[PDB]
Amino acid sequence: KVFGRCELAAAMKRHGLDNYRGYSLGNWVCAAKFESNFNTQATNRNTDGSTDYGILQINSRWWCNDGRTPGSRNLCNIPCSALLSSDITASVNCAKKIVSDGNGMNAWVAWRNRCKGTDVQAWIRGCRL
Ligand SMILES: [K+]
Ligand SMILES: [K+]
Repeated sequence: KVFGRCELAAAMKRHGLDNYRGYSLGNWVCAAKFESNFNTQATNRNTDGSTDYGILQINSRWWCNDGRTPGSRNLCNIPCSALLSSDITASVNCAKKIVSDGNGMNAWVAWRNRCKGTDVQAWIRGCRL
């Protein structure tokens, strides 16, 4: 599913991400924008053999099981395919574990390089929330 901007903002807020670990809703929408362009079916293969899945491009080395990342863990206790669903619950609940791991939203390199320190509120401006 390709979410609209405000549509994704509303779904993220419903699932608890607004100010989660202190990160305002706009940070999460900005991160989803540059990780997946709001596409739940986004995937990206990495040189280490792991794959990034879904609207927040969550990585199989630590967070989900895809059966093809040797040595990896599954800390969110989900198949990576669950991160591709039109329903973002699994992605959001796993993202919460990720952002709680110690480095905050720096776990998303796209957030660090393209969202951090910017006017991220702009990503939810105009939205009925
Ligand atoms: K594996
Ligand atoms: K933090």
